[PDB]
Amino acid sequence: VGHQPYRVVVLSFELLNAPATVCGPKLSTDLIKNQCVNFNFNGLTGTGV
Amino acid sequence: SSIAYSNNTIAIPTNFSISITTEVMPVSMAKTSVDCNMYICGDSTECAN
Repeated sequence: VGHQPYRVVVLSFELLNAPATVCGPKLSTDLIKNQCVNFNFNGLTGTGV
Repeated sequence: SSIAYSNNTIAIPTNFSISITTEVMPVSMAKTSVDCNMYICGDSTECAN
């Protein structure tokens, strides 16, 4: 097994303040305003109004 | 300044002035309050735990 071939793929990610190109399969919801909610915008999560 | 010390000689004021000076003194500072829960882990339940 030490001499057998192995295919390698290295995935390199960038997380900048820029539009998202690749995304997870998480499903979206409607906006809720003026309420204390948990939010998730392009994978950036938080709690607030 | 030169002041001349002598025996048997005095200096006596023949007039006076009314002086009003001003003295500024602090007595208080700003009363501050910290909601440490907001300062550290402010909206995060996991962090709060």
